Amino acid sequence: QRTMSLDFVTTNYMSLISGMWLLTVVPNDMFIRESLVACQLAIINTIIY
Amino acid sequence: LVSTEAQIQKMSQDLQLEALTIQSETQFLTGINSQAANDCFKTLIAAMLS
Repeated sequence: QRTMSLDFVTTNYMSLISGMWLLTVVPNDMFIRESLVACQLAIINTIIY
Repeated sequence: LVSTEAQIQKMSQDLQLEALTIQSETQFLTGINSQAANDCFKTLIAAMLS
């Protein structure tokens, strides 16, 4: 039950598509909130909107 | 400021500048650095107050 943290680069569109596989497998109440939001927002403004 | 080597690298992929042809997108990156922002922010505020 160590809370993880996401360390990524926004110029890499493959680490954002591979970030769609963590959030659909690992529960979102485990990542810290300041790194869960800044990765969920990067998928929103780039891939899906 | 936003780190200039981490911003101009994201900027140079969205332009997709080709290394061979003379195009009007290689001039989109001339003269952007940390010093030109601190001298345009001053000359906008200081001209309005005078």
